[PDB]
Amino acid sequence: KLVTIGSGKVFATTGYGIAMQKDSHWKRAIDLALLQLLGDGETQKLETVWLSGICQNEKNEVMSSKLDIDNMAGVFYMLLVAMGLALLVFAW
Amino acid sequence: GMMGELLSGQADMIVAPLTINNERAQYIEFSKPFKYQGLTILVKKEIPRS
Amino acid sequence: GELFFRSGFGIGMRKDSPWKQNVSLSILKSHENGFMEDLDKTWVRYQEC
Amino acid sequence: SAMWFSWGVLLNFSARILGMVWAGFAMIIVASYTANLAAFLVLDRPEERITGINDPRLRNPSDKFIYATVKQSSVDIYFRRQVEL
Ligand SMILES: *[C@@H]1O[C@H](CO)[C@@H](O[C@@H]2O[C@H](CO)[C@@H](O)[C@H](O)[C@H]2NC(C)=O)[C@H](O)[C@H]1NC(C)=O
Repeated sequence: KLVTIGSGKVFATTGYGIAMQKDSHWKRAIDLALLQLLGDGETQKLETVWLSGICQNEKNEVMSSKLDIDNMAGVFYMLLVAMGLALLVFAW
Repeated sequence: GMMGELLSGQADMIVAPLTINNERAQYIEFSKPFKYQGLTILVKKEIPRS
Repeated sequence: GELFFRSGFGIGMRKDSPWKQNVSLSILKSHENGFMEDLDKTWVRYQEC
Repeated sequence: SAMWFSWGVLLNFSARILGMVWAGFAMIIVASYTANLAAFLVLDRPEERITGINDPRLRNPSDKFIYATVKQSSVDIYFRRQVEL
């Protein structure tokens, strides 16, 4: 019963990073290793293991909250048309 | 291509939809990504139409 | 609607260069405000159907 | 008189026209209710339990899902040895 507005489609779209001290010599190796991991699909395996909720996004079609605006609008349209016809008969 | 032209000194910056990956990063340095997107498949709507 | 090997478009440069840090910072700043969103609206999100 | 006809319109000068348009309304509302219930009894189907061992519920224990095996068996050894389980 919780959903996000669309999916993060008009926002800052940044990413999580590994903070390091400025001018650190670990930066080159760490970035290269992270890029290798992302390209090899190990990161995708980690997302599968950890960042996976109930089934999938669970579209589930209409879980509840039935909408029938067309039906009630047509209902009122027919009732008004009938009453107008009765008024027209009264006119004659 | 663009990688060869940049590495040979013919250019000083590649302003283009250049994908960041480990193969290229070993020789050049990328900036922080200005776009986030993946690979996908393009097809058509039905054989001719619905 | 499928996606695989999610990656990013960045700006390539040579090895250690004076423009690297400021290019990265300018891209991050443009992401923080709506400039990249404006570019997406102008060039990518303008569709005809 | 025509009062019972009204009740029966669903099944059986301008008063007849009004009765006809009302019968049309009755048919459209019955069809609407039929379509609503048909979509109702089709869409509701709790598969919940996924057949997989890769189901996230099994990997993440919770109060609403209780699962176990026989103590001191081969399954116990199998789940003990693998560090990712
Ligand atoms: C990158 O941006 C920084 C912004 O801080 C520039 O550093 C300043 O450069 C101006 C040049 O006129 C100097 O007057 C300032 O004293 C500098 N400040 C600091 C804190 O360094 C830097 O020059 C830029 N680099 C390039 C290559 O454009």
